Amino acid sequence: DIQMTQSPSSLSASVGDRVTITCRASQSISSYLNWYQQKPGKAPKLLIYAASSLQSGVPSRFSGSGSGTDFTLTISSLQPEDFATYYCQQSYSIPLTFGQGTRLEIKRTVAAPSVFIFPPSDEQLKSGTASVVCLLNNFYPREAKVQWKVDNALQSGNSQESVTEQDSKDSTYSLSSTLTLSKADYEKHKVYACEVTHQGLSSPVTKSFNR
Amino acid sequence: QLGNCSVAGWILGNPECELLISRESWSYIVEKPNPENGTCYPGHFADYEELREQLSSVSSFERFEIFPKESSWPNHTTTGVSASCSHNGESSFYKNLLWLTGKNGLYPNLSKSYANNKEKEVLVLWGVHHPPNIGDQRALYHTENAYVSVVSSHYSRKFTPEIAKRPKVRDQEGRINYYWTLLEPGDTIIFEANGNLIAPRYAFAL
Amino acid sequence: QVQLQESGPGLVKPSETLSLTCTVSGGSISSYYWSWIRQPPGKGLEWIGYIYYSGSTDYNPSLKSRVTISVDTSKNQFSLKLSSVTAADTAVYYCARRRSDFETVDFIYHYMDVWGKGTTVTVSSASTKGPSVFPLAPSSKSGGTAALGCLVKDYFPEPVTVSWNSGALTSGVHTFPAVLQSSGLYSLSSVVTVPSSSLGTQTYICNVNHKPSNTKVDKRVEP
Ligand SMILES: *[C@@H]1O[C@H](CO)[C@@H](O)[C@H](O)[C@H]1NC(C)=O
Ligand SMILES: *[C@@H]1O[C@H](CO)[C@@H](O)[C@H](O)[C@H]1NC(C)=O
Ligand SMILES: *[C@H]1O[C@H](CO)[C@@H](O)[C@H](O)[C@H]1NC(C)=O
Repeated sequence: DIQMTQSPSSLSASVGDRVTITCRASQSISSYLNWYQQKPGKAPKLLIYAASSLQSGVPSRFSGSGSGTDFTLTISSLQPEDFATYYCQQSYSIPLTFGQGTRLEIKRTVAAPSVFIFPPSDEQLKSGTASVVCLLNNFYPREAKVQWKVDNALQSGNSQESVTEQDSKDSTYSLSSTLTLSKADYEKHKVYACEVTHQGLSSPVTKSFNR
Repeated sequence: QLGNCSVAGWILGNPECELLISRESWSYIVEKPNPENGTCYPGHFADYEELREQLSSVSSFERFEIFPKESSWPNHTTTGVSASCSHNGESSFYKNLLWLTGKNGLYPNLSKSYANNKEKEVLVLWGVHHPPNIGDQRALYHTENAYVSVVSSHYSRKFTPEIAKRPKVRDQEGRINYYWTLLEPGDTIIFEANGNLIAPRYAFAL
Repeated sequence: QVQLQESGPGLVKPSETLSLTCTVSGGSISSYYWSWIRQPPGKGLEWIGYIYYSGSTDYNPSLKSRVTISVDTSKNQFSLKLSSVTAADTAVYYCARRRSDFETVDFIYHYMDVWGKGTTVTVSSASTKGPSVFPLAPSSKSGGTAALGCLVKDYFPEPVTVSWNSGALTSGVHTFPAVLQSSGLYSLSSVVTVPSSSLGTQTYICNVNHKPSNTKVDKRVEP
């Protein structure tokens, strides 16, 4: 019966900063609220129970406060490991509801990506498909443009990109762009290039190979 | 002389009831018309008037520890206190009772017995906790189905404590019901439980 | 000391029943609530229900009809069953311990302190298929840094786990989130940046594991 609402939905703060996020209950719940920290690919981890009680094993820089309907999770000095989604949860009554979550992103200095290109493999080509992969490594911020060009023509609709979650240590991003062609169409051409534009790069960077 | 305390408060062990020089003598007690300090934790004292009358006229009295905290209850947690029985801005409890709860995530079936060997009859009091919700019942005694069994040769109760959310009195929706008996010499009283028993700590030989 | 592990199939056909088991180690089922939580991809947490060690259940009203949580004290386990599953039931499923605690009996609160690792369940009418793994070979590269990798392609369902050199190599490894291809099959790339000098003083092998197909293949990556 109790709906939980978190705020904000997402936020970016720098290392050392004091970050406060809020949880709100639709009706009073008193001190029956828990806080969880979820890092990518890991299960949720209990931070604070009973609104203000720090769980053992959790850094003291985490603090919970509030009672009734309005609550706050506070990180006194933000660390890069603290990159995660943060959830509130009521323990007041069934059916035990969670908040929608707050995404904490770490803000850091601009870092240009390192660009690599990987031609398809003979092993893969033998099967009759060609993946050309472009790697952008350890960059900030997240925004990056990756344009494929085959034989000086610019490509469209045949590349799909994936991005990593923010690094727990250096707060960086890494992205892959993968150009997928049939063996036939792949050999029909020769020059394959990956052009990358990013805030950290003064001029776009191109990596290429011929075959 | 009970000051601001009632017979209930004085004989149960209300912390605000600091009548401790005891005595063996008055015939009459004393009370205010409307005493402020009695049952600090809300509930029902069984046979109150009958106790007040039988407690009028005491020739010889002493308060002794029938079940000592440190030795009697090894398998259970004895620290239970409430902000309803508060002593100096600090949650406490009845001085002559003990709030047994779980230790190490268990409540083991207990069985305690006192043989009267005092030549005189000893007044024994206890309680039964009635939690407001099944959650508190589970949290405290680690079972949903509790029994409290107080048996002597003139008294025999088989309690089956039930969950009930009652109106908030002294900030509490739960209740502890208070019971007593007089144990004659030679007789032995046996307490058995798996939860909800507010055990006796100090009794009274009169 | 106490740890939980979810076990059960990753793929379940529509209308059929999802059955997950949680195993308790370092402790016993005695006196705690045992619960199931799930999380659809990119979609926050939904409580399913719990079971108390004595058998008592409490479920989420939105699932009450389809869910059965049971406990087995005989084997330190408790199970989840979810009947008539649909694509909306595709999620990462967690088992967790909900324990009661208090500092004074006047205030009694609960929280979920012990969590399993999560098990990924996909509801599809598609067959499992093991991935094909291909090397991402380095070349005239870069300073003194070299990027090499493995292309894990055309598998179903999620997930695959990839390690480098049996787990000895961890630093500088990036395994990208899988991408769902038009074919209905997943593909991901795993890369690692190593010193360029190492390309000859070290061997690099990606270890790819896809449990739903019992596939465990390696690929050597050479210049
Ligand atoms: C504690 O429980 C054990 C269980 O075997 C029992 O033998 C023992 O008498 C109990 N201790 C008491 C009576 O306090
Ligand atoms: C005893 O009564 C006094 C005043 O009537 C009250 O302030 C106090 O709270 C009572 N004792 C307890 C349980 O605190
Ligand atoms: C008890 O007596 C009155 C209530 O009749 C109360 O106002 C006073 O503060 C109390 N005094 C003692 C003895 O604590």
